[PDB]
Amino acid sequence: DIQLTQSPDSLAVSLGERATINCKSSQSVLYSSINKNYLAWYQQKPGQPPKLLIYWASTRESGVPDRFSGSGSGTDFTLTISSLQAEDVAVYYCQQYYSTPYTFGQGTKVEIKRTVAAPSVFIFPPSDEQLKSGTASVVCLLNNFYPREAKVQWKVDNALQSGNSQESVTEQDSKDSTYSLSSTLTLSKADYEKHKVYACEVTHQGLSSPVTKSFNRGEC
Amino acid sequence: EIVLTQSPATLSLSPGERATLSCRASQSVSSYLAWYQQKPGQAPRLLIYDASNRATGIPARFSGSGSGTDFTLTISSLEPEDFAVYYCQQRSNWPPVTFGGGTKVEIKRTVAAPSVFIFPPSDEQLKSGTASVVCLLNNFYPREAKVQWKVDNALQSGNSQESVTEQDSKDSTYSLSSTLTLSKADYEKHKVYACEVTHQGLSSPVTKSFNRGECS
Amino acid sequence: QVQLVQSGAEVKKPGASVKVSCKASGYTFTGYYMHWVRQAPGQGLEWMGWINPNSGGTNYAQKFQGRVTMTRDTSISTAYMELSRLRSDDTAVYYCAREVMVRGALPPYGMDVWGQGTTVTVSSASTKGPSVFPLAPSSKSTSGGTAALGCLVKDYFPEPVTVSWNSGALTSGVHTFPAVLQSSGLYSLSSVVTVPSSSLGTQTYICNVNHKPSNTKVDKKVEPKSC
Amino acid sequence: QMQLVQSGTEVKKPGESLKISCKGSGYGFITYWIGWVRQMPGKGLEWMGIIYPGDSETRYSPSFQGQVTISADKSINTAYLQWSSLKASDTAIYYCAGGSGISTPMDVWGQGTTVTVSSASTKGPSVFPLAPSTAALGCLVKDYFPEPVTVSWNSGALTSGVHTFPAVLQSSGLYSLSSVVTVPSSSLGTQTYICNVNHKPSNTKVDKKVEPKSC
Amino acid sequence: NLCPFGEVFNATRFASVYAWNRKRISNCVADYSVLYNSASFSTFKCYGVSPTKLNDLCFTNVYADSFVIRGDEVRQIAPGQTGKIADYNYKLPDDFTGCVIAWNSNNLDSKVGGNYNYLYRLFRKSNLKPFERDISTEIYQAGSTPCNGVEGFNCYFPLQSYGFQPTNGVGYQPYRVVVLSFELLHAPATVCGP
Ligand SMILES: *[C@@H]1O[C@H](CO)[C@@H](O)[C@H](O)[C@H]1NC(C)=O
Repeated sequence: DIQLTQSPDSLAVSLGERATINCKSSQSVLYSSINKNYLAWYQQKPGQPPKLLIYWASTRESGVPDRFSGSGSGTDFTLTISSLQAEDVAVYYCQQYYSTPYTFGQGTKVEIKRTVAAPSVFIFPPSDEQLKSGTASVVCLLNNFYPREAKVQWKVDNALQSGNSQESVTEQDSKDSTYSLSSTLTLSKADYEKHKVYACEVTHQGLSSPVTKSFNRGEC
Repeated sequence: EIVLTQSPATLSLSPGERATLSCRASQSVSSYLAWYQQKPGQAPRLLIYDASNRATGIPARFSGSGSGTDFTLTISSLEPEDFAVYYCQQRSNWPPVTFGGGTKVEIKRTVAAPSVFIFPPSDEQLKSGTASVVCLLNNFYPREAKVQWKVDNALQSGNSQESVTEQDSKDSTYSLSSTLTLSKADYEKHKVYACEVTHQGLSSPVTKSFNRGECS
Repeated sequence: QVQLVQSGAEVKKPGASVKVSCKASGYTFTGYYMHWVRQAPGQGLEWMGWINPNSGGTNYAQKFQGRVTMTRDTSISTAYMELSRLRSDDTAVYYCAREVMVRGALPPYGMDVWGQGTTVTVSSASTKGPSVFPLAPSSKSTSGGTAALGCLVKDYFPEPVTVSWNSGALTSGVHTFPAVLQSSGLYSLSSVVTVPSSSLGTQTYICNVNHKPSNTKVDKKVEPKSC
Repeated sequence: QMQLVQSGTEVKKPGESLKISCKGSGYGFITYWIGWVRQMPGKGLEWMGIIYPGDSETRYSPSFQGQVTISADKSINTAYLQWSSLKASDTAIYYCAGGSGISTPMDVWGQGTTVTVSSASTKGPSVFPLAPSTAALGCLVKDYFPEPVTVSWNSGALTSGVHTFPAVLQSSGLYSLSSVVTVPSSSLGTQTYICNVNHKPSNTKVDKKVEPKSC
Repeated sequence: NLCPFGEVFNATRFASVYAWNRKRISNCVADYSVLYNSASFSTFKCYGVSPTKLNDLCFTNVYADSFVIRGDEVRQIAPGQTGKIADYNYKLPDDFTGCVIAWNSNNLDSKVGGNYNYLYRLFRKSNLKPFERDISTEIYQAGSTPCNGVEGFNCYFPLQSYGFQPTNGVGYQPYRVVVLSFELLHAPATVCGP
């Protein structure tokens, strides 16, 4: 089977700038019959099915903007987005259709790059309502930040927590191209009422030093 | 040579009856099965080719089918002209042409016992050194009949010949003649000459006898 | 339309050869195989071989490979079958039959047109007229009974003999049996007729036997027995 | 010119059979080979197999051969993807794609069929306040099955600054979610903030008012 | 100057598969829509090329091979297939680029009493090479004795006729097949779209 690999895995580039994605083939996909490379490029936006952008390595599908260009041959191929637009934020896949079984690249995520923005950090203790079901949910919210990479460390009486936290992230916002993130620490009420200080420590590029948001159980 | 098994040997049916004839074809990589009809004194005539297709000028009552090695010729309703002999033929590589043994389709009718007569040798043949004793079975059905010659109560073997006519135009019966031939000396060495007939229409075998020298 | 006409009957000796012709008309001669098929008296059909009239090539049956020769004259559209070293069991009717040729494939349409056949009799016997003997009606009579009488036509060659009764004026109840071949090589036949016992005194019954190959004509009156 | 339409969302139990469909419409469908692509949550595309509906010539990838069955009813221009006994690992989106010929690209795609195989049964969410004390407030929509859940604010009258996070599959086999909004802290005393949550599979509609908590 | 695809698809008479016909198409403009937007076809299998895009392409030559087979053998007209048709009559290469179009022709190529004019090769000494045509009519020698040009023991007619009857099942009915191959040589392209 023909193996495809893409590079990079993630790509952040500013509005109107250039984006490059490389597809490597473990085997030649060139048919010397008609002298064509049987390689295609697809784009998939969130919640959308994939969409065919380029076929035969370099031929644009009808209705695809010229700013998408396919190049290469043999085992080395390249998709170039000259002048990245907001519409083009998506995951891109190379695929070979030289021979069945068809195979895909692992996909390359392409997002808008913007200036550094530190997050707004908020912390939410578990409601008494939820407490009366037998579980405590502590929430940490990071609002409107960039880049997406950040660290969120939960600490309970200055003890670091592990394997008891879930992270969720929004897509790049339409307007300001920022992200927001929620980290939820879930535990039994029995093991929530055992400690006092609950703290969420956020490390981000936009902060000169990590921001800690905390609250004490039993106190407001 | 190889002969295709046709079944049955004889089909006795009434006019207007349905006729079903079977031919077992030999094993072949590829072959074509045909059916032919033959009337007395005439060449065979193609009825069916490739097991299922009527030849040119063949009436709609003739049809054919084939499954595996078993092929069937069907006549939906027998006409008077349909009573004849029928041969399956197989066209192949080895042998290039093979014929079946033939199925005779005869007219079935009510059983009729034969009228049995015996004729001693004439004086004019005895004046020539040979004796011919004739036994006539007249107007019988069905065709199966056993005729046995007895000289002084001794069953004869290998000295008689049989002749049968075709089914009669009018009453659809058969007639048979069995002729026993001996030297004049052997004729004169014996007394009792008997023709013994076994037929389905006879409750018991009928014997017609004469002594040498007797008038009738 | 399509027609196959064969040559006339032949009588040969048990060492000679026979050559039967078969003239084709109404179609393109070179398009169809010409097969030969023979039928012995009272027997079935046996394939002898085929000839390609276009190329002249032949394919002979196993039984006759070595003493059968099939030829053709395309200019007159005639096929020929020669059988050599004849035996008495070669006596039979011989038919030509056409079968369409398909280059490289088995023909599907069968043998759709046959010739009328050619009787070939192989025997060491020579032409001989028959002896006619009476089969006299029984001298014992009942008032309603039926009597049988006839003529034994013995020791003739070759076939056929024609038998009539009262110069063709007596047909009802007449049975002329098929000839049988005797061990001597000569043919024998019997013709019988059933009549009223009553009629024996008043009606003359005469069998008319004709054997044209020997020019033998015998009108024998079969009489009631003088007891 | 050619369009593929797939059957609707499926929520099944482990061990159950399933058969999803993809119907073609438009000119030139006679030339189209229909393939099946799997995309597990947050992962890439996996080509499962392909079928030509005209003669049901079927090709599988070695990783899905014998695990699924791809077939087709050409009388209704439909291709089928079926399992005899579902596993939890089968939970994913399944796309039908079309290409006019073998060794051709997939130029036509279906909208996708979401399949969820889980031990869990239908259950409606518990909605809890994330109370403020600019400030942030929100609603924690916990312990529901299956997806999806719709969350609005003031019945669609409040949209600016709202972030509804994607559901996470919790320990419990039930999903949980949060919807937050940034507000002026002036708001808190007099303005009313209502998260409207709808979980249609359970027929649940919970509208909750989030206010600052009293001590 | 449209390409004469009508005279190929709408030909009154088709060839036997053993003697499959070939029409070379050159120096012509083609409208492949009329083919892939038709509703008259039962099979339309393309390999390495999209018919929906054939009007955007150019080619040195297009070869149109046409013949008649029975329905259950249409599957054999494809790269990598085996069987009597693929081994002995019409063989496609592995790198085949083109389309295989077939439609039921029972109303044209079957008749009462059987149509025996369509033949296929039953025996051969070896498998055909890609696009090889064999019109040999020599008796096939399956044993040790030469056949001397006649059928007999271990010697068979090479060709076999189709028994096309209107009552045949659909898998045994006649199907007309057209195979389009697209040829790109290092040369000017003369078959193009509108
Ligand atoms: C064959 O004839 C039909 C009807 O006359 C026509 O619609 C079709 O376009 C023709 N085929 C080609 C290839 O021109």
